[PDB]
Amino acid sequence: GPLGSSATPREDFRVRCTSKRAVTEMLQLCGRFVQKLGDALPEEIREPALRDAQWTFESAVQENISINGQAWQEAS
Amino acid sequence: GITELSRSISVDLAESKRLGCLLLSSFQFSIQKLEPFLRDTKGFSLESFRAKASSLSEELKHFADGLETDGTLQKCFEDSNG
Repeated sequence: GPLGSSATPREDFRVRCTSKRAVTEMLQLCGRFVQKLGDALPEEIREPALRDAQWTFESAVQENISINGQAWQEAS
Repeated sequence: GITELSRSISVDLAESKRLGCLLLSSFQFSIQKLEPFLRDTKGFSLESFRAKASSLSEELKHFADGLETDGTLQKCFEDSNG
């Protein structure tokens, strides 16, 4: 109880995850909702806009989590 | 920059709940970067795009609740591996 020093308040606000594969599978499931946007998109830009939206979606999640305290691109 | 998303999610919430929130914020984030590039061509009004996008945001929030109770989100925080 009294032994040891106390931890300093939280400074890394990224979601602390452990499994890179499990996050990837979660993103695959949620990717269906990005695809449903194609209905409201015009055929002129639909395909590149959906690729862009999907990649923006996955990037925002990946850059806001840590994999065992490490960044996404540097973990396994 | 882009790390504002997780900085804006309360740390008083369980980390699995924060991941569910992050899923929705990221979805809304990708919506907002795409919207300025949409114009009112015939058959595709920006009004109808916002209706579809906000409808999907609420379905995603329900979907994430389901992932929170069926263990799928929890798998992101488990390890029994090398």
